[PDB]
Amino acid sequence: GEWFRDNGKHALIVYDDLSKQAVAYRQLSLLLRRPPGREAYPGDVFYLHSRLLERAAKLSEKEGSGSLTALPVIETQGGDVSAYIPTNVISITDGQIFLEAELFYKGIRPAINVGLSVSRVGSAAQVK
Amino acid sequence: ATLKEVEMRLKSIKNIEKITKTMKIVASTRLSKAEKAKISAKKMDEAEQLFYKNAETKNKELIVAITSDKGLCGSIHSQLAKAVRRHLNDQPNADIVTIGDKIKMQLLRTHPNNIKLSINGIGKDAPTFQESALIADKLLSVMKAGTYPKISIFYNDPVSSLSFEPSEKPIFNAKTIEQSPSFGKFEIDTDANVPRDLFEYTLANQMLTAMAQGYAAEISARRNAMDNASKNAGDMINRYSILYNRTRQAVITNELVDTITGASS
Amino acid sequence: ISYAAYLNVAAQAIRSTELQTASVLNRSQTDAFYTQYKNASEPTPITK
Repeated sequence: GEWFRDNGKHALIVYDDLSKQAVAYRQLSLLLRRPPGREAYPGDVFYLHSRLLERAAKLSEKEGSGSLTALPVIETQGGDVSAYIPTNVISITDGQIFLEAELFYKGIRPAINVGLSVSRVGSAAQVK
Repeated sequence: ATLKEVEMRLKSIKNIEKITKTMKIVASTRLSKAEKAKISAKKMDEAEQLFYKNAETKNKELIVAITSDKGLCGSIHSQLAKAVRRHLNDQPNADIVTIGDKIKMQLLRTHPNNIKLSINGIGKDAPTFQESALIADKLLSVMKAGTYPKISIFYNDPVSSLSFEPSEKPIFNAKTIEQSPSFGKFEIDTDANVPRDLFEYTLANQMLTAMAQGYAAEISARRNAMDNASKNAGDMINRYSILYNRTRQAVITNELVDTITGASS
Repeated sequence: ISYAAYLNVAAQAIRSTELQTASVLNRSQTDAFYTQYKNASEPTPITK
């Protein structure tokens, strides 16, 4: 994706999904015998994602105004947004789209929870 | 699922349960007040109503439906509206006046054009003659009540504290009082319209009698309603507390495992 | 003024410091409001 960003074009990247990536990263670590942290993940499982998603950016003019936009996906269990890895990534990104099964079945699709959903960039990146 | 979730749900019901039970004693208390309003209006019901039996009074129709503004009282408004509806087939061209919002809501979902006046903010204190009389004053004025050949009062009749009975009773206008079979059994002074007064007084009175019984019927239903709410609310609390304790114990074990795994290396 | 209303005035003058209990006062006060209904919408709410 960065090739496009670096060379004055625009790329969107979708990481589907980072829940599963962390699980893999844990496997590596455990078998390498790196002493685990919370829920058996590596101590730096936040850094795993934080450095990844920091690479999505809008570059300056001196760098040709190219951009990489990230839509990472995260899976919760039983609506537990308060879970470990969900909490990490929420604190990384610039806003969240929150989908609810309860809304899916009331007919609301996309099942977006407006109350909980934000996009911090706000009306700076919305058509006037 | 999570202790934090189960903590709030358990504590939420723990309140609903204490709520419904506080509203079940507030009901029981208000019930001593209720019979002092029922009996004292059922006795004024023998005396007021007896004239009409002896005079043998009989008879576009005006329906007055009576319940209240407040829910949490079983099927009080549901089946009363069902009695009015059942009656409303036999004459769909009736004009409805609603005393209470809950009953207004019920009949507005089914007969919105028939409703011409709604009396509000009722269910709070016990019914008084002032409300009774001022509603009556509105019917006579705005609804032009005196001109309908038929007036009906629907209200709940409290047979006991365990169940009630949706009821009906008629209010006779001046014309009908005058022309009754045995109206000339009484030495009535033919002068200053007595049938007029007797009608407009009975219009307030039998409304109050109705409200006073409907009230009593509601308070005894709300009590029984809260009584089961508290029973279920309390039974749920047991199942959730049990769930809590599992989830508490599980949180201790799982933290202890992480810590043991971490030290293992 | 209807005959019931006429009787209220007299009954509530028969009221209007002691012997003037709680349920006595609260018989001289009504929280009720009337709202007329047509076609249903209404003719804006008013005290009784």
